[PDB]
Amino acid sequence: IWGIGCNP
Amino acid sequence: SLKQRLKGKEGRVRGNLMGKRVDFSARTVITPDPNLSIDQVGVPRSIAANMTFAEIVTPFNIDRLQELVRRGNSQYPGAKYIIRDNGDRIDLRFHPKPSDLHLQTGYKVERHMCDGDIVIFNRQPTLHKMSMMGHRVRILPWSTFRLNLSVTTPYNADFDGDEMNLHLPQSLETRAEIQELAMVPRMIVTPQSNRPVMGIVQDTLTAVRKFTKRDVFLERGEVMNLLMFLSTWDGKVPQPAILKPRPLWTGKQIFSLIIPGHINCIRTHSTHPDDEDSGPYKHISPGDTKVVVENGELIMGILCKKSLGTSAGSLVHISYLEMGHDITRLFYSNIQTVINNWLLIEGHTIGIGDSIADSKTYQDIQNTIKKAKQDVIEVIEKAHNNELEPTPGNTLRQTFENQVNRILNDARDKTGSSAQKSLSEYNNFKSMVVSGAKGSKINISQVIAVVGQQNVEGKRIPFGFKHRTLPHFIKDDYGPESRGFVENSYLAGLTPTEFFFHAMGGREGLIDTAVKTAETGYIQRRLI
Amino acid sequence: MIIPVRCFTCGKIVGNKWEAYLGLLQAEYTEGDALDALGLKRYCCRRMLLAHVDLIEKLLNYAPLEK
Amino acid sequence: KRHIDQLKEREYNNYSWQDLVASGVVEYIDTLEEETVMLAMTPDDLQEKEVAYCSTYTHCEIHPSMILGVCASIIPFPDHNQSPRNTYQSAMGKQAMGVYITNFHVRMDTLAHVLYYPQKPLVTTRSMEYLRFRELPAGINSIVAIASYTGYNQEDSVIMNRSAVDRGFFRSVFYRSYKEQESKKGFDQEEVFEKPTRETCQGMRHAIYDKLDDDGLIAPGVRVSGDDVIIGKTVTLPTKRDCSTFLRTSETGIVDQVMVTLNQEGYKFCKIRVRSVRIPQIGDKFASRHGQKGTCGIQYRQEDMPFTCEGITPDIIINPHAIPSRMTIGHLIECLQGKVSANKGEIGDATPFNDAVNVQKISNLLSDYGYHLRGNEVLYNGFTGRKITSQIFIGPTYYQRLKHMVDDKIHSRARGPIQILNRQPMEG
Amino acid sequence: QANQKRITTPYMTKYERARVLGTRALQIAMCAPVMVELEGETDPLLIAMKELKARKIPIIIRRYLPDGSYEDWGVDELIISD
Amino acid sequence: RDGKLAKPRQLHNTLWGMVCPAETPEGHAVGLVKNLALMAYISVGSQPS
Amino acid sequence: MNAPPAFESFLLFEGEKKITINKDTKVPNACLFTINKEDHTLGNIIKSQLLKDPQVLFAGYKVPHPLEHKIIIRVQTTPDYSPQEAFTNAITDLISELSLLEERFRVAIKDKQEG
Amino acid sequence: FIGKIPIMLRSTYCLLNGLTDRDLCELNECPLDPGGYFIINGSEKVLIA
Amino acid sequence: MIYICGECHTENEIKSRDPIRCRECGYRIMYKKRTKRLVVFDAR
Amino acid sequence: PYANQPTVRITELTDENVKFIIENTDLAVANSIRRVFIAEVPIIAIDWVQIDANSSVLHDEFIAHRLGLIPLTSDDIVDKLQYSRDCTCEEFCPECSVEFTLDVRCNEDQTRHVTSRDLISNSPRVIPVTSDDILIVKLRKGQELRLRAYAKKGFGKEHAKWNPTAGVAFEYDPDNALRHTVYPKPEEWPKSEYSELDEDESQAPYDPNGKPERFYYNVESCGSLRPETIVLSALSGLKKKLSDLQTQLSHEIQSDV
RNA sequence: AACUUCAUCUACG
Ligand SMILES: CO[C@@H]1[C@H](O)[C@H](n2cnc3c(=O)nc(N)[nH]c32)O[C@H]1COP(=O)(O)OP(=O)(O)OP(=O)(O)O
Ligand SMILES: [Mg+2]
Ligand SMILES: [Zn+2]
Ligand SMILES: [Zn+2]
Ligand SMILES: [Zn+2]
Repeated sequence: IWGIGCNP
Repeated sequence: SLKQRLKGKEGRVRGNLMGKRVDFSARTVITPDPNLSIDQVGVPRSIAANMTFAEIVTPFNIDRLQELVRRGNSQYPGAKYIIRDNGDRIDLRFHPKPSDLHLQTGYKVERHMCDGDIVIFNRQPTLHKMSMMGHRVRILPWSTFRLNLSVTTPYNADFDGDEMNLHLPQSLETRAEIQELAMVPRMIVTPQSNRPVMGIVQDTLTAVRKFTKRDVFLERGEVMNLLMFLSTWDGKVPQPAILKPRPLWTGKQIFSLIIPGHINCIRTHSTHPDDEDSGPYKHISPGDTKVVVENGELIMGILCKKSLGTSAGSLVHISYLEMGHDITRLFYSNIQTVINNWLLIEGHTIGIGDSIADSKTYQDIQNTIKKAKQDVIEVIEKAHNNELEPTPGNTLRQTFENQVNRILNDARDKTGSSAQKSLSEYNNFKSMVVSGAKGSKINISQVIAVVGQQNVEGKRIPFGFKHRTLPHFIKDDYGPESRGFVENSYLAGLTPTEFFFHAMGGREGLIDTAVKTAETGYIQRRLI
Repeated sequence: MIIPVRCFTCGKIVGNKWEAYLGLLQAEYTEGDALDALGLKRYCCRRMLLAHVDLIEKLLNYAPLEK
Repeated sequence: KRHIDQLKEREYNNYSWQDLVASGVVEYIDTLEEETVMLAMTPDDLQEKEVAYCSTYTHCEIHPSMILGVCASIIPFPDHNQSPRNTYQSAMGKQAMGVYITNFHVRMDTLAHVLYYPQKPLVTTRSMEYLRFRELPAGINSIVAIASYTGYNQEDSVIMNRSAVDRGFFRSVFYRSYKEQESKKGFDQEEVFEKPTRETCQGMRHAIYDKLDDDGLIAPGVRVSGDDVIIGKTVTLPTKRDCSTFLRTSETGIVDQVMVTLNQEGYKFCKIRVRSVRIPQIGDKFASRHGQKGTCGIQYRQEDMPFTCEGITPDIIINPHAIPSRMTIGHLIECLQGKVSANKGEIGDATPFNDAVNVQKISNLLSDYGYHLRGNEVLYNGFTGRKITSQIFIGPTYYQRLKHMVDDKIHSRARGPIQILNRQPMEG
Repeated sequence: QANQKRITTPYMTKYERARVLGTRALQIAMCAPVMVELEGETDPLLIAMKELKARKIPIIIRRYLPDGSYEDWGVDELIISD
Repeated sequence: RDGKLAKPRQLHNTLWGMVCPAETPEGHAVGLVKNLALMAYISVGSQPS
Repeated sequence: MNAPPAFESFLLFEGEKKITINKDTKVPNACLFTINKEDHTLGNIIKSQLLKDPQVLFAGYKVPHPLEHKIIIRVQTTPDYSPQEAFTNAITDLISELSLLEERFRVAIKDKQEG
Repeated sequence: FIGKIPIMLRSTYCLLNGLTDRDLCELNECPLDPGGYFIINGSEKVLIA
Repeated sequence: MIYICGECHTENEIKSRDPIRCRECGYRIMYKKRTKRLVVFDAR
Repeated sequence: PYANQPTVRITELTDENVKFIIENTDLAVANSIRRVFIAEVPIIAIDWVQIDANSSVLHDEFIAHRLGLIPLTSDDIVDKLQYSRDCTCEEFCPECSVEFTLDVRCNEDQTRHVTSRDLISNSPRVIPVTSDDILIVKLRKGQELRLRAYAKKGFGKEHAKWNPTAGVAFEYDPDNALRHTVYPKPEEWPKSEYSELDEDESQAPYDPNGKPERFYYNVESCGSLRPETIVLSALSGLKKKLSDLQTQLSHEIQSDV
């Protein structure tokens, strides 16, 4: 829910 | 069939022999208790009255056991049964049995569980051996098991409706085995990663960070009140750091009395400038970062999860490796008690004012988002005009997605950094993040600046409808808003499309957790 | 179900004020002005009347078991 | 405006939603048609001429907040919470105690919980009106301080005010109903409701059979402690066998209603309902409307709780450490809006996508009533009287008492009953 | 085995200490004569701990080597882990 | 519920306005049990003649 | 079911002493007073009044456990002074202060009324 | 007569249908009760779509 | 004992092993009626 | 080495409220006086209920709870009445308790509001602060409430029904000069009613040598005890607790000797 | 001095 590399 | 009786889980071999339901076990909800020690557990009176421990009548304990037998099952510190030498179990619950109340050596009084009993405490799943630990019983009012908060991390337990199983050893031999092999102070350091399993956590961690700042100065009455909760205190008040104009001790000076023996440790605070070590003021550290404990005295530094947390080389780990497990238990308990009372003085909170940032900060966040959206628009125009060229190993679609993701992630990071610059010293989000008690800089950033890109299956929100994400967006829109980027913060509030995309991301996370449990469980069973 | 005697937070008697609150609401008074007229000052006591749902009137519709 | 004016006069104007559909103003669209329709979330923001995103909108959403369901519609400011927290709140709102139905007295349902003093939320969503949450609310508004007081709110637990609990705060009634049917299976073997006799009936127990009336059924209004005999049923033995029902262990209630009827078969059928009034304990579970729950860590009296200058002591103290990782800012906004509503006398509007209710506007409204903009308050330590150095966030938040209570979960075993096949301790 | 050719560790392992202490505790609780002069200690486990510290527990541990052989180490001979 | 595939459980874009995004059970049934949105209606059926 | 009765908070059960005095061996001229069935109300008053005394080197109080009802007051005094005497003098001083407060509050009441 | 069909409460064939809240109270039924369930063997059962 | 009727709310006395039907209304749901012995409630 | 001499100035005195100021006193003494206001002032409230007939919608223990929360005039005889534990007689008697009776039936069609006025006391001095009324229950036609209650002396430590006060407002250092609370932004914070600062100055200058003094109280009565006598009884009760403590301490010191 | 099983579903961390 954050970014592509983070968390969903 | 006979095969089905013996075959799987719930079969004889696995459901009845490898594991089985056992007596002398109690399950109930757990609630916190900062006042209990690490090894102590809080047991309700009813659970302690049902469970019993058989004690052999000896000449030295015959009087106490006979008093317990006289009290009987009704009065709480009593005995439920009397097992004779023949094995006949006189029942103290049913009728006085005045002739059968007599005790001689060799009889076994099944007394009720009392303070000081050793009991195994368990939480499911028992992923590692720290999930079953030996605790010393203390009987407290009300109906919940009460455990120290430093012991929550090994059990993976939070007091939000969790329950814990309790198994009472029934023999002196197995009681000694539990006490030595599995006592909580003996389980402090895990063999899995040669780190302590337990550390200071939650309120105590934040209050320790605040307590060990340079600014904290304690007057005479506060010092005496805090020294009241220090069990290992020698009874001698340290000479205050500031004798004149008024006698004022320091938080570090009092925490130095907590640190046991003579422990030597050097750590660094989370907000340690990388420049300080290379440049001047190496040992002065303008920010009071770094942590130096010499001769068991905190010379300088602010403690956080790096010093008092579950990590190798921590003050807790060095205390275990140097002073022993009993003294380390006392160390944990004293930290919790005196720092919790200082927290009663100073206090801690979270409010809306923590989420609010400066007007300039909000303006900068908005400008960054505008620039990023413009750059994504430019990239989309390059792609449409076929100027874009594929990155090696990637298709034009993949390289376009990667470029857009890079732009959006850089904008998100810049907005997060601006929000974090806005944070004051008094900000409590920042206090919890710096202490390491809870939260992360990602959470602060999402709260204050930008929730960020919502991604499902490692890609931006898919074109679930025909060539568009939602019916509100026009077909073939690859811009940030269409594909899931949420520019509003949680405080600002998500717009409806951002709300749905955020729901998609959260759903993916929940599905991941639920699916993960079973595969990991199967792997663990195979390995064992 | 019925207006609690005493505000939970402080303990000021709010049980006698529900009927007067309803009457003042019927008069014309806004909820805040009626709450002020009744003497409720702290937001703890104003929560008691403001958030109260009177279900006793709906339960009184059902006929009694013994008449 | 013609349609909206006629609908506003809905009753005694005989204009309804079906007339709105017949006029062609609204239309029903399914997913396949949603694939071929250009929608606007709002008329003003989207239909009106601006930098032209789309100039071919074919439909407009009536209101975005309708994308939520029944349980998620009670969440106030749901767009300000993390997404998993709204799922958690839906699940927990299915478990809140309230007045489930108004005819609860007539119904004899096993395991019914009803709350003494339900209150409607001070901060409420508009769609709640169509969920009948005002009519049958579940939960109470409570003064909540987000503070670390004595360490008993750590992790996810909650400190509670024992004086408030003593004044009726979150007190509930638990009704357990027991059914027993006398039946004849063999021609000479029958079951009869009667008070079992020690000599006449072979099977008996220590449990007191005196409370049973002549018919074999306890009369209403009799206190029944755990393992007492609610219904006395004896079977002729081809002297008699005792099949009498007993209370569930630790029920400790008072009989409410005893009904005696005839079932479809024509046999006598008896239902007995038992009241147990459950006061909040230090194991019971309470949750906000924002997906963060917790057991009651400890209960302090009003003398011990921290107090403001006005004399207000929080009903509930929740740990601040819950907020940051979960990012349930809707909780903080709800506390601020509840403070504003309780001082103003209105009921706050927490519809998900209002766009007319910022946090700054709520803060400015709170400033007018004599409080800090952000809702912080100078709290005095209850034990020592000294001001707490950090000003503490206090406000009225709506809390729900979940059905999970410690008394139902506490259990212990010591050489009890054992299964026949495995000869191992039993389950449950 | 003999006093010579003892290959196992001189230090008493944690498991040996646990089992020896529990066994001695149970014996003391079963009216077994107590070697050390208890200083008003009436708990069998505490008395066994006191004997272990004084190296007066009358038990010899037989450690089985994986080849099938055994070595008899007196509790006094072993070095107490704690 | 036994199937561990994370495809049928995920909140699809077409659920917008017709199934609640937030309200789902957690456990083996994440995303498999759903709840209607407030304004959602389900067709009752009609004769195509 | 495990809820303690309310009267346990302040009512001594039979065979319970209100005050038990145990000397503190770690330091000379120090004592530890354990008051049963008492709370912060008395503990904080006594600790403050003991702090006012110049010959009291240390004065502190603690509730060992919130669920249980007990107060532990450590008092360390200078040589030529006894901690028990310090405790008695603290109590008498508090009593005199409270009686003076009562008299002046009654006078203030009578003056606010009747004029 | 070929059988008996359970009747969904407050449907067109339920006795409670078309009754004002006063009449529902006379029958000891809640005016606010939604209906949409069957009473089978004395238990309320809800068909899940 | 004496059972109050579910519908007409008239007390009728039904002996053991007798069908549960109120006289003058015929309703088949009776209620046991409150006990004579009195239980003390602490107002707490 | 001796206790300070405190001074009291009463600013407001109304049948429901006492606003006073205590000067030259310690923070601990002031806070514990407030604490005794809340929890250790004896009062009279119903603690025994026996419901002969309750056909109301509210169950019996709900009615008992509401009856207990009803305040009762305890101005004079609460000092005369004895605790039930102290009284020699078994159960309850005129010296240890006061009897109340409620016999209400809704014969009329209109809903009958059972109020505290319907409670009838055997002794005139204790009345349910009726001289609207607290609503105990609403009775539909054909519904009846009959009960007998016994009211006993007690203090709020036992139960919040015995709290004599509604809200005790306690404030010290109205302008932050001891810096016991450190404001992150002092200007945003509203001024206290007792504040003497000018509008420009948010906080008074830090006083290094200051000590908390001049405590401000606003004690609001629940109506059972007059607000003046709440404060007087609290002072006397705290003095009695201290004197009992001193007696036990002297006895144990003699025992040690 | 003392109450079966299956099966399903629903919840709990
Ligand atoms: C943290 O991990 C725990 C454990 O792993 C244990 N657990 C829970 N459910 C299961 C399950 O189905 N199967 C297995 N094997 N274990 C399970 O529960 C996990 C977390 O779950 P959550 O994520 O809901 O915890 P919140 O973050 O939600 O805590 P709030 O703020 O409510 O107190
Ligand atoms: Mg949990
Ligand atoms: Zn109030
Ligand atoms: Zn009838
Ligand atoms: Zn008497």
